[PDB]
Amino acid sequence: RLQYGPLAFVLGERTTRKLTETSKVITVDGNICSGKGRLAREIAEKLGLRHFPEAGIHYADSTTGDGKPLDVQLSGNCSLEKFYDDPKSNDGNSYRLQSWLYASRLLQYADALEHLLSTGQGVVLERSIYSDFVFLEAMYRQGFIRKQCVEHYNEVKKVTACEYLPPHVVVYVDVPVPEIQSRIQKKGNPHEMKITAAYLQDIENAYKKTFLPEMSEKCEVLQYSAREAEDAEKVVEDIEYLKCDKGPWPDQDDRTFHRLRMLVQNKLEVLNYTTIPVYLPEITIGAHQSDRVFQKFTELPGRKYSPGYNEDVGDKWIWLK
Amino acid sequence: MPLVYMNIIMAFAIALAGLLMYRSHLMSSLLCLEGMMLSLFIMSTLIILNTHFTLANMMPIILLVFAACEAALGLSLLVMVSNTYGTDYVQNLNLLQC
Amino acid sequence: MLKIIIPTTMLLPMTWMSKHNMIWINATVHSLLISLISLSLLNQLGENSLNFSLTFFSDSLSAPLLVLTTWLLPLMLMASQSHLSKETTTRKKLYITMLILLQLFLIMTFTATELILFYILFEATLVPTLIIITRWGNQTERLNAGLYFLFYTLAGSLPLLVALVYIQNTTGSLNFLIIHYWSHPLSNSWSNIFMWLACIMAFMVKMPLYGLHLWLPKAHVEAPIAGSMVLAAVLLKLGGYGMMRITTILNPLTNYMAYPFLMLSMWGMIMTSSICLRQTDLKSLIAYSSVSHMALVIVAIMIQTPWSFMGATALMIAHGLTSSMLFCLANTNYERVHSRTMILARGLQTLLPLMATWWLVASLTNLALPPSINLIGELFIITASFSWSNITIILMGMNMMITALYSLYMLITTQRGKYTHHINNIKPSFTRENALMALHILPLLLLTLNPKMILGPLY
Amino acid sequence: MNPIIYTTLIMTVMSGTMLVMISSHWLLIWIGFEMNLLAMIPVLMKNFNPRATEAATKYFLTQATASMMLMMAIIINLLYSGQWTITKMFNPVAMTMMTMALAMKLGLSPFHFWVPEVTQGISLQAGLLLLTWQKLAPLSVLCQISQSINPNLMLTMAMLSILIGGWGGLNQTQLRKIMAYSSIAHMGWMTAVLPYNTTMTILNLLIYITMTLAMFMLLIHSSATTTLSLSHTWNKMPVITSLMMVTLLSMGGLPPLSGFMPKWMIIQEMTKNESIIMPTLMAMTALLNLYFYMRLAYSSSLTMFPSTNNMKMKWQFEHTKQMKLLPTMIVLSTLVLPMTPALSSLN
Amino acid sequence: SSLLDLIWLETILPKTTSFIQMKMSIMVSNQKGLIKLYFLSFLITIMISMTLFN
Amino acid sequence: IRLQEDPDPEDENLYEKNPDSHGYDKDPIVDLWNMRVVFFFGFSIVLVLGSTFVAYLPDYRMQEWARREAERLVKYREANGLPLMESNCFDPNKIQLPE
Amino acid sequence: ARQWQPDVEWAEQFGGAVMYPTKETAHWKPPPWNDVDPPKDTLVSNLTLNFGPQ
Amino acid sequence: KFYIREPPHGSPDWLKVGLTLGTSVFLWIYLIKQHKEDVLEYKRRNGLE
Ligand SMILES: CCCCCCCCCCCCCCCCCC(=O)OC[C@H](COP(=O)(O)OCCN)OC(=O)CCCCCCCCCCCCCCCCC
Ligand SMILES: Nc1ncnc2c1ncn2[C@@H]1O[C@H](COP(=O)(O)OP(=O)(O)O)[C@@H](O)[C@H]1O
Repeated sequence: RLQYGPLAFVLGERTTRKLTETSKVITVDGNICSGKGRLAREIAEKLGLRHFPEAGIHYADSTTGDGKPLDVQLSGNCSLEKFYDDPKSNDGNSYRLQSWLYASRLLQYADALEHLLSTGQGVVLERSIYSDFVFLEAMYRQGFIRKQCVEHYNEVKKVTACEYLPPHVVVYVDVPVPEIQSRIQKKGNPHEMKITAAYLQDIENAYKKTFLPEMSEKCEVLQYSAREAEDAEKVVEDIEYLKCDKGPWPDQDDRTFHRLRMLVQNKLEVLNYTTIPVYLPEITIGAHQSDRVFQKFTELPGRKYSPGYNEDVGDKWIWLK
Repeated sequence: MPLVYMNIIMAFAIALAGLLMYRSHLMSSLLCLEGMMLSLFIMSTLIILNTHFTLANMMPIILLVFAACEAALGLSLLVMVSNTYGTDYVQNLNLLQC
Repeated sequence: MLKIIIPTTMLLPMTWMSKHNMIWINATVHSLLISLISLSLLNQLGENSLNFSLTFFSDSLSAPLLVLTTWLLPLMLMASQSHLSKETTTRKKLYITMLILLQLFLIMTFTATELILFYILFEATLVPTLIIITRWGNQTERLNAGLYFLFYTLAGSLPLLVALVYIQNTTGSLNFLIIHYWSHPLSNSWSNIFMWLACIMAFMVKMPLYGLHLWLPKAHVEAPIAGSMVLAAVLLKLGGYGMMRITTILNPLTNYMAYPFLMLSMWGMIMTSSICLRQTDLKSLIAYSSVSHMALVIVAIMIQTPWSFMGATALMIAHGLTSSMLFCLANTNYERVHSRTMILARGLQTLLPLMATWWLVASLTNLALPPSINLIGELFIITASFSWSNITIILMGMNMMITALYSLYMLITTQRGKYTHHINNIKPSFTRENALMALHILPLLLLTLNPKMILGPLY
Repeated sequence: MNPIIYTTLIMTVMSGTMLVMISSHWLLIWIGFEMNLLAMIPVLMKNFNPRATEAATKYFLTQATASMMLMMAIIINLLYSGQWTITKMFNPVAMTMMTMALAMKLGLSPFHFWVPEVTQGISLQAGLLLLTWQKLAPLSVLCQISQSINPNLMLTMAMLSILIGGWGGLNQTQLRKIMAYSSIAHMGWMTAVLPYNTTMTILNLLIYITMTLAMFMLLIHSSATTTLSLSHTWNKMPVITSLMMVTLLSMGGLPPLSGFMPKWMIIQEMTKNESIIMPTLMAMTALLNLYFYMRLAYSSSLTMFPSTNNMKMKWQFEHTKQMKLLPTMIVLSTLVLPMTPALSSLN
Repeated sequence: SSLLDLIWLETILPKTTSFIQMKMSIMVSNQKGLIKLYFLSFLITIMISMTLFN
Repeated sequence: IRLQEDPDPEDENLYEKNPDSHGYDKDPIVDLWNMRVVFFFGFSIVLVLGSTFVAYLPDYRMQEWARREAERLVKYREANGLPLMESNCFDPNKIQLPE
Repeated sequence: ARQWQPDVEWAEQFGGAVMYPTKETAHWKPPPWNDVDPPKDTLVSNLTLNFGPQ
Repeated sequence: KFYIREPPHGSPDWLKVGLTLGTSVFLWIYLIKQHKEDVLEYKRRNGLE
């Protein structure tokens, strides 16, 4: 043992034995600038679950090396502020941002599943890979991205998200678009103040017409308004009194759980199909730029060698490690 | 050699030609594969009984055992192919190319 | 020979362990020291070779080639440090490693005492060269050039391997001394004809022979400066050395089998000189000049007289030095203007005086100008060919005239005339470039002073 | 599939091969073949998908036909001699049946199609085990029965194998199909030298196994199954591409790499027996294998193909699983030419 | 330069050989992956090896 | 565009930062010492020392030995009336021709 | 002023189903990324039976 | 502490280090003893010393 694998499995570590029937995956969803973050915080703290804030850019930075984020040129090469300012850029920033955000959400979902399977403690994600496509549809129907971008996104999403268990609970916070705009104006951030009304309507249409009907068949779906979402006590009470046996989690066994844990503990296999040789001009990076940026990344302080073997960050006994 | 051995060897050759020439069904090929081992069984027992090789009389039984092991393997593969495609046709096994 | 082999295998860890800014200094200094040490091999005997051990031996034919290789390594280092300034430290060290490996393989190739060990080493020299070309070349055609070079050489050399193992099974040994002492005449039969063909064709492709030479322009044009320097200076001499070695056992069949190769070599010498007359690319012009000179060397080896072998060795050394110098000069011009076209840059004599002097000296040596060793070798080959037949003088005279024509045409086009008006980035010549040209040219004149050191064993 | 079931199936495959290699009885050899095939099918079908199912179906059909022909040869040999011991076969018809059956098991031409098809169908681990072990066993049988092999038939099949491997590898782009055609060519070389020196056959087998293990494990490490997927590896782990380049050069037979030693020794041995045309043709035809190795090497290491944007996240993460004996395989497949006279120890 | 070097010396040795190898490779690797077809091929090979090799 | 590619960088001139540049390295000290070691070792050591060493290499080719031997043989043979150049390399008494 | 490196044109040359495409091979398509083909819409066609009236 | 997560190879596995050093030392001393025994047996069999 000493590391999960086939040896640990034949020794007898079993996920079903580890779980305590309170191990649930709960994902909170909503339109832009809703109370989903605070609702997720409340649910995670009341149920004793681990909270996962929405995976923006630099989530991979937060989970690797030191927690501090990296330069945007080295982590993402995309800008949400620039997307708000000039959505129809000529450098493909919109779809670069969308693909990077999908990869980050996939990585966060893998981390959450690994934590749940290795600990048995439930997790509350502020968004999942199953809700990421709504922003893609909003971009596409507004003309920000292209049909080729949509097709590449669909291919990667297929071959990646087909291998993971869906959330137990999907909590959707329904807020009207004018209220969304009023809250955005009150917040006062200029970049999100540049958001148009047609963009916000497309996200709501994608949630209502595709995501909620799709996830209603799998397991339980709970919808709340702003007032209902404000009172998190009733939401946690509703979660605690959910009866469901039609999900894939009951159908899972120890062998399937072993396979899933082996998949999710290996982050490079998680991201394996995120870099497929589909040469969209938006995401494709030339040989010279790739070489220069990779050289810079290796020149980063604790990135040249493996984590235990970086002398400049204060690792000793390297000659015996 | 008597004509009996000639007939048994001819039957084996006919069964071998049947297997190598598919028509539509994979099941018919499995039947041809089972016939080849029947001919091998008959030939081996005819040879052993004629020379009074007493200890070799257990060989045809082992032949039968591994014959039906192969038949079991073929039936399992056939059910998986049928589950995938709807029919046991050999034309559907064309995804991989040389 | 271990006193020369081991310091190269120590150049390897030193290069990989030195600091990021000391790699060029260390490699250059210790390569020069190794060259100085290898100068001691020129003290040869008049009777036999220098038999160091059962594995390595040195002769009057091997010694100058080893000295040329060891002297050529630091010059390649200087040119490489010119054009690889922005490379990463690991890739610089890999480049130096490829150069060091190539030098080690060449040294062991020239000093090998068995034909099979010679084959293994002279085929091992392809890997560093191919990696260098197809990895650090500038243009797109480097991949096709590497493929052409590799497959020409291997298609030539595989029948040589079969013939060598057959000869060992037949006679008992591939040791050069044994096969020289136990040599027997080769009867005129189809089997002997095809054995002769296998060996000779391997080395003729390596030479190259006219009609088997396209890989040479492809590879020399598209390789980096170090690759071009080693390809012309040394790697073309493996074919000549091999032919001067293997023809011990191919007599008397060489008297009858040499006609197609002699006709090909003479006519192709004329043809490649004429091609040089009408070339729009400077590197291609230099490459075809190399083809012409090696065709002359092939003629010398095939006629196979004591006066021709001395000429062959002298011409090989002289061509190595001259072609290396010409490639370096063309590369300096290319680094100025980032193009290989000959008529793009002109007036370089009024913009760069000392480089004009270097161009003049190199072009004068490229044609046979007395008393240079180029002329010594060419004159010996011409005299032996005249004793062979009396129309070879006609062909050689035509070749000399065209050689002078294209050499002086290249000089006049690049240096004389009026400067191109819009080319305003021609900075003054670097001390490094001037020192490189000096180190190319001074040893050639010293060899002219002492010519018995490069005339081979037949002297 | 449960880990215990997988390891017992692997143990059963190895037990079948060992039974083949230790048995002195034809019935026990056939039993070993049957056990190997029976335990090998689920290993192919481990990762369930229609391609794996089709590959396993084709593999089963081919191997079952070969086993039927082999048992027919055994029975025919018993008919004319009454001997069960595996020695020189006493009937030429039985020997021809046995030779064709073992060639079909090995994948020698014209029985080669199933090799690229199955290799493309199955995963990288399954392909590695398939190539290595399933070449290992029938070659042992052939070495035992070598002295009665028809040289004409064996050399014809070997030369066909070399030619077909070269041409198929020329056309292919998928890495698994490239490896399959490489395997076909190497099997051709081994069986070509088989009727003369089983020691040289074993040496070629060992060098081929080492090179194939190194190459397949590098592909598993980089998670590349196509050429373009392998073209992105320079931007994540450039060392793997360098090692793959030197291994590819070794597999092409370039000196002084380890892949030159089997070709050299085989040519020498064949020339000792007054074979010249066959060694020359075999040596010249390997240039096709070298061409598609070089074409694969241009994309991976010697040139830099465009990369994507998520490669930055891949940079941020580190490889977890450690390949066993990968450095040893890489060293043994490139730097063992000076240790050539150990083939006498292998004798 | 044009007629001989760039055209005919290219056509005779390297171009013709490359074209032949490419055509043969296309012929060999252009298979539909049908067990019926290559098992019929196996039958033909068995018949030929039985009859022509004695 | 079809890629996110860097613009082609401008040519870097060593004379701009370092007017007295030898063209070896960007760092002035490393460049100066590279020039010094190259010039010293190459020109001085290799050129001068190797040239004088080659000039004064011992006469191992036996040129002067052969000349002295030929002088002695010519003197002896013309003193005794023998031909200066012997007609045969070997001894016909020791050579046995076929019947 | 910089060394040439492969671009999308070169990569797309190397990214087909096979090298040297023909008509049939161009009709062919590269395999799926994870080797899992999309499932086919086979019809179950359950047996329909009249249970009664006789 | 620099890494947000403890690296798996944070500190040397002293069990593995001790096993590695012990295995190397055992193999070396065994090889020396085997060579000495081989030399003695060769000399005894050939009647040299
Ligand atoms: C006959 C035995 C064959 C090998 C059996 C074991 C194979 C699996 C183990 C090696 C895995 C790959 C190497 C890298 C391991 C990295 C993990 C690590 O830290 O390993 C530490 C380990 C030493 O730990 P320790 O347990 O002490 O090992 C000796 C046994 N007590 O350090 C190592 O393991 C590294 C050194 C391993 C030994 C040298 C490499 C193997 C080859 C031995 C020589 C034979 C060469 C020819 C091989 C083919 C022909 C037999
Ligand atoms: N797939 C996506 N594409 C573009 N922008 C996204 C995507 N996912 C999230 N974002 C941005 O990230 C931010 C998420 O925060 P938000 O949903 O507003 O919650 P909060 O109100 O707590 O900030 C939003 O500004 C949204 O525009």
